[PDB]
Formats: sequence, structure tokens, C-alpha cells
Amino acid sequence: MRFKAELMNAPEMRRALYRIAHEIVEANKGTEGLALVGIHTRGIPLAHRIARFIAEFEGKEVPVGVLDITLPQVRETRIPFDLTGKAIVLVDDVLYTGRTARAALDALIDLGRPRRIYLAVLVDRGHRELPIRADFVGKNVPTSRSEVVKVKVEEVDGEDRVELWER
Amino acid sequence: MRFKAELMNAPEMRRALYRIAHEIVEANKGTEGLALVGIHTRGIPLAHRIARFIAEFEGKEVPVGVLDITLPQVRETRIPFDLTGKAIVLVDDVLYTGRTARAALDALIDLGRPRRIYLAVLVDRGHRELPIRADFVGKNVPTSRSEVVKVKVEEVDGEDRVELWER
Ligand SMILES: [Cl-]
Ligand SMILES: [Cl-]
Repeated sequence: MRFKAELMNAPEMRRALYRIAHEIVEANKGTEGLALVGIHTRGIPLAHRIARFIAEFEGKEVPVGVLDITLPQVRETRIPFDLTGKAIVLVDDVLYTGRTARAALDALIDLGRPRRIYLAVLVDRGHRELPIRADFVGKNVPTSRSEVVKVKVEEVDGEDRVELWER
Repeated sequence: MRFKAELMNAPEMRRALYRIAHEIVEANKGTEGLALVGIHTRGIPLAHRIARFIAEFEGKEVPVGVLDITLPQVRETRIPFDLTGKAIVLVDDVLYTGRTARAALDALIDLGRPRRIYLAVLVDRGHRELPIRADFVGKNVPTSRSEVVKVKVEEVDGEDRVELWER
């Protein structure tokens, strides 16, 4: 057994992402100065979806930036806006030790001074090694040190699914 | 009307600090590679006390570093040890927007690579502006934007007390 079990399926993900979308707006009391930044590869597609959903029930569109950072490497950085004074939501597919999130947080701050910075993640598999936490979480997945969470999304993997693996 | 109410008294603080101490050891499964770093002024005295209590029921002594940072200023930085590979516990009196904690976290990482970094605070008054959270909390105090939390400690104020104020 390398593959262990299915943590999420497409419907469950769509549902979670909608909740995230709402929770974000509720938190920012609106769309004012709101912007999303996708990180860790699949965080980008997820950000776009969250933006799609927000506009869908809010009307206005939320800008989506990209900071494809992975651990200390980044494939492409695109932030078409001024981070200063804005309410920025970092979107990550999986929160693990928190080091990736922290690295992203570091990078944002070197680029501007947001009014606030939230952290939204599809799944939080625990095992923090830093005082970082997600403001918004799709699903909490208790894991063991040896297990591994694999997030698959249409835009990148041709399918929406969250898998639990183990070595 | 600036003073509103007493949030904590000496006994309640001692009690909380003891729980913190225990929770810290339980978390690190021992004293191995454990060290505390006091920040934001009154965090220093609190770190020392937490260390005093750990040694009191654990035997071995835990090193206490100082990183007196306040928001971006520091009065004195003393870290008599190598942060690398260690389990470091940042000790703060009050967790507010999380910016002070984040700044401290930034500084630590520029000095070494701890195996882990925990955040321990006497009181968490909410209103985060960053994805930071405390691993250990003496007391959670729901506040309003206008309220202010004042922590008084013997070593610095001649008295142990936590006060709630408002403007
Ligand atoms: Cl992470
Ligand atoms: Cl803070």
C-alpha cells in the first residue's frame, strides 16, 4: 500500500472552496482591497477558483497574484498589483510544516505592507514546525509522519482529487 | 475611563505559567535541545520564570535567550547558544496583531535553523493581522479594537497583574 485512501473528491473540493470563498469575504467584510496570491504550484489554480466563486456571489472580481514558491525555489512570480494596504490571502493546496507558507509570507512582506495577510489552504495535514496556522481550511487531515498528501486539480493533473499516501 | 478590569492576578499568572511550562516540555517530549527566547520586554522575565518552573519539575535547566524587539526596534539581543537544530520557544507577554511575533520569528531564522519554533504567550488578545498563532497561551482575552491589554510583572513593574484598559 503506497496509495492509502481518498481524502477528497471533486464535489467535496468544490464545496470546500466555496466555503473558503465565503469565509474570506466575511472576514474582509467585503471585497475592498482584497486580493489572492497562489503559491506552491496547485495553490495558483485554487486561488483562481476561489476568485471565480467570489465574483459569482459578490459581483466584483478579485485580483489573483502568483508566487510559485517551493522548498527555496520559485518558477514564476506575478503580482500585477500593489500589496500595500491590501487584504492579501495566500492560497496553498496543503499546509504541512508551515515552512513553505512562512517563506511565502516572507516574500510578500519584502514586496509591500498588506493591511492584513490571511492563509487559506485546501488541506491542513498538521505537523507544524513553525507558529503558522491557516485562517481558512478546506479539510483537516490528521496524518502520520510517514504519510503524504497528494492534491490533484484539473488545471494541472486533469482531475480534482485529494489522496492520502504512505511509505 | 482608561482602566476597565483586572484580567489576571498574581496567582492566576503563576498557575498559567506553570501550565505553559508543562505544555512546553510535553510538546518537546523532554528538555532535549530546548531553549526559550524572551521578546517584547516583559517576555524576558516570563521566559526566566518558565525556565525556573521547568527545572523545578524536570531537573535540568533550560537556556533563556533575549531578543528584546518591539515595533522595528531592539534594546538588547543575547542568545548564548546555537539556535540550529534546537527546539526554540519564543516567549511573549501579549499576542496581538502577530506582527511583533513575526518580526521575532524573522530574526531567529536569520540567526539559525531551529528544529522547531514554538510561540508561548501569557495572553492572546486576538485581532491577528498575520497567520501567526500561539502554541501555548496563558489566557485568551476577547477584546475590542479600542481596548488595550497591560501586563505588569514584578521584575519590571513591581507587581504581577494583567489589566484591561480602553479608550
Ligand atoms: Cl508549509
Ligand atoms: Cl503580536
